[PDB]
Amino acid sequence: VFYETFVLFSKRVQRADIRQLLKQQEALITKHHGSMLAVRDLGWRKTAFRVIKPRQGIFWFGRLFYFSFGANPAAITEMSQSLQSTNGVLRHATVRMKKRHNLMTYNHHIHARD
Amino acid sequence: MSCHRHVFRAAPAAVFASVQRWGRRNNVHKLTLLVQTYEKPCVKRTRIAEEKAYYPRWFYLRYATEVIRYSLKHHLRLGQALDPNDDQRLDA
Amino acid sequence: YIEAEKEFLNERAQVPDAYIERWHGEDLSKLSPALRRCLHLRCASSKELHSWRKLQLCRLLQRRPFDTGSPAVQLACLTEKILNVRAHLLRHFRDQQKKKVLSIWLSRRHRVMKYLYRVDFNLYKYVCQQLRIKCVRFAIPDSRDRQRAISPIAVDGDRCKFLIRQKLWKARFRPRQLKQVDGKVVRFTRHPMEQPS
Amino acid sequence: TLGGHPRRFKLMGGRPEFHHVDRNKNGHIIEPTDKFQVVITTSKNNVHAQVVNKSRAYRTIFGSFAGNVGIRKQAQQGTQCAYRIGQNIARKCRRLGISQVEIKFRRIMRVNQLLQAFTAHGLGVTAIAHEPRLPKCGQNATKPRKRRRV
Amino acid sequence: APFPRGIVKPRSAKVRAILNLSVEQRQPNPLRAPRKSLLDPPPCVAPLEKGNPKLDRQ
Amino acid sequence: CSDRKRKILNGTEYIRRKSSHRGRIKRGSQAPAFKR
Amino acid sequence: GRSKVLIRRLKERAKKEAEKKA
RNA sequence: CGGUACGAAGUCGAAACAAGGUAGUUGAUGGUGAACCAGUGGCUGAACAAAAAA
RNA sequence: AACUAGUCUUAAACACACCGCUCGUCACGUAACA
RNA sequence: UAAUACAGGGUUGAACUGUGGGUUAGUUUCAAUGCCCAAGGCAGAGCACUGGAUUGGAUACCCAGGGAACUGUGCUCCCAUUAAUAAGAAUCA
RNA sequence: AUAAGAAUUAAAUCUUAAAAACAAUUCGUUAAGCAAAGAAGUAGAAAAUAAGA
RNA sequence: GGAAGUGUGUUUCAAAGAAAAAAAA
RNA sequence: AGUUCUAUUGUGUUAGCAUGGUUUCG
Repeated sequence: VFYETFVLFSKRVQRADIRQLLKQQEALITKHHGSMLAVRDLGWRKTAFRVIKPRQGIFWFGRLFYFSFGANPAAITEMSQSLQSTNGVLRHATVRMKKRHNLMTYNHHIHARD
Repeated sequence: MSCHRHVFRAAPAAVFASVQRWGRRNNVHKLTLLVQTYEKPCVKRTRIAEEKAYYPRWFYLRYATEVIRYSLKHHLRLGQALDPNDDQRLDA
Repeated sequence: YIEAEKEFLNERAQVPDAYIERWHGEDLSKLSPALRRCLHLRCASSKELHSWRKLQLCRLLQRRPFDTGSPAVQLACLTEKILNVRAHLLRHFRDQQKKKVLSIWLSRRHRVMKYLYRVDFNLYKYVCQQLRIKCVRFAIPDSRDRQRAISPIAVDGDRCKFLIRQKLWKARFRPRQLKQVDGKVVRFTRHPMEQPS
Repeated sequence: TLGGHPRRFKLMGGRPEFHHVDRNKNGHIIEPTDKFQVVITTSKNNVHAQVVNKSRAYRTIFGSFAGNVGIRKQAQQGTQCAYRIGQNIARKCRRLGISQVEIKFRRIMRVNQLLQAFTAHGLGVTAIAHEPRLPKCGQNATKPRKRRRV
Repeated sequence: APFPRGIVKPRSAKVRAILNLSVEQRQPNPLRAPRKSLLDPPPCVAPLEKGNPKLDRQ
Repeated sequence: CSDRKRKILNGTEYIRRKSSHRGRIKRGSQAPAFKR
Repeated sequence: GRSKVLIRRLKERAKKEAEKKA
């Protein structure tokens, strides 16, 4: 089963932290028999509102990352719990990849008709 | 959310009236009154049924009154059923 | 009882070494080994595994390659669906609608078996043998006595020994009261099920 | 019938206006570059109006209410009390040196009187904001109070 | 739209008129009853005005 | 149901009939419950 | 009401006294 | 024993029918000289009030 | 903003028509069941 | 009623199938609140009860406080018991 | 005692009080339990329920 | 972090406030 | 009608989350 995960790291997060988190996620995928498909960086984006992350602070933007992976359905709960426990991550969401409207295929001309 | 209005080259009374209109069309007072006190589920069922039955009638009668006012203002006459087979040809 | 339930759940959870839907060697060769692993049944969901098992039963008991409506194949698929729903209920014991769905499917399977018995007796016996389900016979009309009546629940009782029988529990047959270790007296509404012979 | 808060009047320490208000490190209550917001909280029985300096981290400067203007008991429910509170706020703003303010409130009832008093007494209004903070979770997430008269 | 958690099933004509969009009488079903016609006899009701019967030809 | 529901409405059954629904005043059922 | 508020007031008073002592 | 039906109209209140002056009634309850009252969940065999569109 | 006369709408268990209809305890005799 | 996991049902199409059904007790899965039991136990609100008023008078309506009840594969189906006035066939373009 | 807050048809109980940390109003921050406000026309298939007053 | 400005990537205030009313200057 | 697959899921049970009335802390 294919899935896409979107993460929003804070400014305090570093490249080393991102690499560590991705390594942990790939370890979970391999444990659940899956395989990481792709990883991409969607740039720095301002939040629609200030994120008050308790015991971490207040943030006004974040760096957005995306990774797509095929894995057994049982891995999603573990991945979600791990991402929630991670400190730097501000927000995360994992969804089932769709045939047409997915970042792997429907990745260009999402706003420009011509 | 909270509506923000700028009182610039206008009357504070007019701006307050616009804010009141926003509140009325958003049902803010209705929700505040609802949450000020406990409403049992059956009462809510009856109220929602009543509203869903009532408001379309009000909208239709509002449209009818708008048409009546327009016709009175423009001195319009009552219509006659369009007779078919009328050539509708210009007298020229 | 608990051990039998655990055995059934484990057997249902077992994942064989095969792929999903109808992918085969040439289809899977084009992809990379990682994506082929993603296709493999280990990554597959419970629905895909259930569909694979139903496909295998169909290929076993089918008239021809695409025969899925013949009463034998219908019996196999209904049995598989009943087993899948029973496992799902053992997990989500609070899902009430699925018990109703299970009862409906038991009735449908009973009707399919009744039809196939008359239509083709030898094939009916063969299908029951292969499915390891009780080969109920409909030579004469069933009875109104629950001690003699057919049990669509008791069918496929080889898999689950807890779906076999139960002691009478109404009126004079109700279980008697027992004093527990805590010192309070409790009466069971049902007789604790004993392993059938 | 003093027209004010009896206890504040009695305990007034020599009557220096704004004697008890903390001041900046420069010794000024109001900087020449400060903006002001009047927050009004209305209800059936009373209206609480607070003038706040936005520049000083939205810090309350002074406030007024029915007791402060000298209205007690049932008289606090009428529109006269709301207009009196508005007049008091406008006059004190004029004394301090506040001319233009931004209005904010949660319940819109009993706010027209305050706005009219402000306009009459020269307290200009630059903007109006209605912040009802309506529930965004449900209607009985916390069981509200029982309905009166059963 | 709102979520009332179920619907209501009143039986009386009064409550049905209150709680339904319209209670206009519809055309009779051609499979059940005949169509209304101008020749149908009028109801046998005495003409009354403010409770007084108006029964006099002159 | 006519006389039966009349007895239910006037409350004779409420007094004289056991109820697996229990209640603090109604007679209770000490046996496993089944639809009759 | 008048139970939780009183209990929390007493709790805050005790906590402040203890912290000042410490 | 407790309850129940008939005749009589006596004392005490005014529970229902109008928004019956606190909508009614219902399931199982708690409380009360009486009708009844209170909470909770049901119904309507209830009312009042009731949107134009930015 | 209130009142009377209307006039209109709605509700009604009122129709001798709200000075209506109507509930119950207690008291009071004749009885059946238990 | 966001995503995710596990299961239905409905709708549309292809294939399969070939009167294989309509109704249903000596049947039993589920089912508001309350009550019994178990859990927890002070976010809110809230019987009994307390005391602040109105009333000849209230054991109520109003106000303040409130240890009963408010989340369970348990016990369990009383009802103004859940999409209606039982389910199916026929009559209509 | 008293005023203020709160409430009420009007009052009272209740909370704070003498320069304020939580009576009430404004501003931040977490914490706790709880969870149908917003998005679906019972409308339009000819589709229609009960002789009368 | 609050409030602002434009020779700038600038300045200012700043980790709770609030203790008659009505005026003069 | 039924079985299989197909596209869709304001259906039922689900670990966790975003938001919010209320109370709370300063």
